[PDB]
Amino acid sequence: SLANTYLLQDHNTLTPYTPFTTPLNGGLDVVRAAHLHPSYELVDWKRVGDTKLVALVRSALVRVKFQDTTSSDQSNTNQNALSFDTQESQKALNGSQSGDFASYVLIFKAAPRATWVFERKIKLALPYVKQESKGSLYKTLQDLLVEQPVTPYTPNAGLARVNGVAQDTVHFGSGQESSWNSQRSQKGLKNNPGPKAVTGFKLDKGRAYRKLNESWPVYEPLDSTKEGKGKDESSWKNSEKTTAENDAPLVGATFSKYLNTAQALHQMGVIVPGLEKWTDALPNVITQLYHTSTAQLAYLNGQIVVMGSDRVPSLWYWVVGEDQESGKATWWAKTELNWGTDKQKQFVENQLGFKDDSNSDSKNSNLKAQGLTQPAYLIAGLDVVADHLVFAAFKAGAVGYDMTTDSSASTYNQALAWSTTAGLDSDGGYKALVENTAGLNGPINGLFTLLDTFAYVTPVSGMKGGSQNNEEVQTTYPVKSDQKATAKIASLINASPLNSYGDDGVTVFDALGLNFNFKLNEERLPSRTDQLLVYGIVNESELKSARENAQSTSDDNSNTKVKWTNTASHYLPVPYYYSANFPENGVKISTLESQATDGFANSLLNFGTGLKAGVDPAPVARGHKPNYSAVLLVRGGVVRLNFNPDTDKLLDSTDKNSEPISFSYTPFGSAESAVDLTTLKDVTYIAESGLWFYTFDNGEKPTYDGKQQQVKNRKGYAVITVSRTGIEFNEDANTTTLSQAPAALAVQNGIASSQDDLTGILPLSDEFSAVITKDQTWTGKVDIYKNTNGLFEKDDQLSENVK
Ligand SMILES: CC(=O)N[C@H]1[C@H]([C@H](O)[C@H](O)CO)O[C@@](O[C@H]2[C@@H](O)[C@@H](CO)O[C@@H](O[C@H]3[C@H](O)[C@@H](O)[C@H](O)O[C@@H]3CO)[C@@H]2O)(C(=O)O)C[C@@H]1O
Repeated sequence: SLANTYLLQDHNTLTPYTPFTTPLNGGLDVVRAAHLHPSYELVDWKRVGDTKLVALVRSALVRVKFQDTTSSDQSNTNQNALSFDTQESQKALNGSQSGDFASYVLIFKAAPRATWVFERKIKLALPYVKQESKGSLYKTLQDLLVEQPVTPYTPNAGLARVNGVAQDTVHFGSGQESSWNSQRSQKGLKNNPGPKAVTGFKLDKGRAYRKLNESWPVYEPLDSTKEGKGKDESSWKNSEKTTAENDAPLVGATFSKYLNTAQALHQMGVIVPGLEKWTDALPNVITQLYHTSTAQLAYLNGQIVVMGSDRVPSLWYWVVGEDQESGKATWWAKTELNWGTDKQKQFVENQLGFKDDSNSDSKNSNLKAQGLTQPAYLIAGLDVVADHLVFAAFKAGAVGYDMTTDSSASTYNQALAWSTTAGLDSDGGYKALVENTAGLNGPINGLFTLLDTFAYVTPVSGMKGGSQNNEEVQTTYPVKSDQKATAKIASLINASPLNSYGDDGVTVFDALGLNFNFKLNEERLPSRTDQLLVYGIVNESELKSARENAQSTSDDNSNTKVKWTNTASHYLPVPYYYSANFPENGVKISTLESQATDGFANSLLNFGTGLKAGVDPAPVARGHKPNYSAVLLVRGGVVRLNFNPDTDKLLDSTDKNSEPISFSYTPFGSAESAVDLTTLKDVTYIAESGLWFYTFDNGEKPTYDGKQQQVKNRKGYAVITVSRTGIEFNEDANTTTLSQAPAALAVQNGIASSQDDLTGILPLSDEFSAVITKDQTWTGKVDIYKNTNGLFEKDDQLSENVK
């Protein structure tokens, strides 16, 4: 309708367009309208109702700090260890000219014409954590290790971290490993067929792992097996920093040992000084986490949610009241989510670190010892529907590591992570497979050779062990029985959905989804830690609980969790055909080549981007509430998340063996596989047509690659139409329970170019859509496109008519 206006974004300016493909005025520069500093950048905005506009702004000059050790009581009050450092904010100002810089949620109100009047601003404060002089999350943060982010130029070998020591040498030792079977019963590994099963990966070499107050380096290794220092900050700081500088320099030099990804970091949410719109080192890891934890938002009946970036893991999220001026963040570490079953929740928790009633060490800082759940997630997106919030995220790999000073220790300088893929002898049906004991508490998977046919998963699992096939197949944490009280396992977090980075085919099969059973009814065996997708519907009362958790000043509720019961996990691997060696001795991570075109140099790690909810316009049954489902885009396919509208819960069936109806993955075609997932600038859903539109701006690609060469195909656009498929819930009268999950379908409709810069796209009608282009002076090249079922092509007559 002529009366309705479409809002298009250009940096900070929100220009309102008419269905005549013309602006109604210059637009609204949110930064200036909110009376904020020029360093502020607009990242996410949501049009609320008709008389409201909510936005998300973040300054690159923001500087955060975590105060660790050297303190006493008597004078120290209820102060937060996480606080804004104004000292470095005024120091970082030196860029061009001037004449806490915290993120803000902005509220606007509609005035006559296409104008907005500034109403109020809500401060997005740091999450609360009690300082020191089993209720202490502070210890975890004191000894926390976070990996440098994954760039679209990071190759497969860059993630490949050298395999650790087997659990037979951990519990027994070097020289007496041959007594595995004869003594595994009393050690807690009864019928365990995995002696040479790798416990994790070594941390002495590879991609840098930096603490909260330490900083991520711009240079990353091509092959983490040969080059890189990993956790060793002092080894980098003293000689390897200069090694990476001379070999990998910025444009202003062989590139054989390291890669310069400064441009790639900036185009993710990472603050890179000297490379901004308006050598040295990048800001604190805790500061980068804050700058990346403010990328997405949603508004519900007076509540504003804020979540992290889809490329950088977020350790917290905001839930702030409209009336509130401030509002501290809620941790994911204190947010208990339903993983589908009680066993599915266990797998991830029982890898976060070491926990036993024997240990009570100050250096035993791991989440499990501090009684905390999964702390990080790569938020694919969020949305609101039927007075309820809906989210989807790729669970970031949070594991443990040995902080021992004893170099002779087998687990010394290594992170503990094992393959959690269900055994080959596991019972059929989703529930029976996801609940399988295979690596619940410790390693079990690895290379098992059956005559001449090798298998990367355990052939003996559950309770089918022993002789009579009744004996339990035991599994336990890779820490020696007598070393349990003195154990100092801390917490480590990865920048990908992988728990394990160990250079082996077992971790390759978890990432690519190649673990199957030898049954005629071939079922794909699931990982319960690697390539995991979390999704769920959260209500206003569950949301309020997250706010109250953040607003708490330690006191008694320093351990208390946020209960989100309507959530579930799902094993979502990358396609195998995305990797060159498996097309449509063996191989490991480093030996895996990439043939991936979706704007990723790695054919190993998965990426979930741009989630959007939507109410199916289809006529519903006599009484029943209108059906709704949320859709997101992953590597190699479209995934639809279904929900029950009559109860505002996750859609579940009568039979537990049958795969969940709440989850559905539809793999997409050849044309849509050439689409870069990182270039997504907008996700629009049309209520009247029931179609999703994924608008990819080529300009969202960085300036230079890892080898500091100008990025090609930066000019252009590509659109993906996502439509519903299959039988829906309450499609007719007799439709009660569903056996097959209602899915979606991704197709590159026809709205695509590689020669023009995109201003945006206007959905004029169900039949016609417009394409506004940039580049030259003024900007306003309009192109009218027509469709049928979804096939798009430009109407030469109407395009020439507007122009
Ligand atoms: C993850 C892991 O470490 N798997 C092991 C497995 C498991 O230990 C086993 O499945 C359960 O205990 O054993 C593997 O060992 C076999 C392998 O070394 C082959 C090599 O040819 O030999 C087999 O032994 C045979 C062989 O004929 C002689 O060595 C022996 O005198 O008789 C045996 C037959 O009775 C080993 O069992 C396996 O691949 O199955 C090695 C894995 O690393």
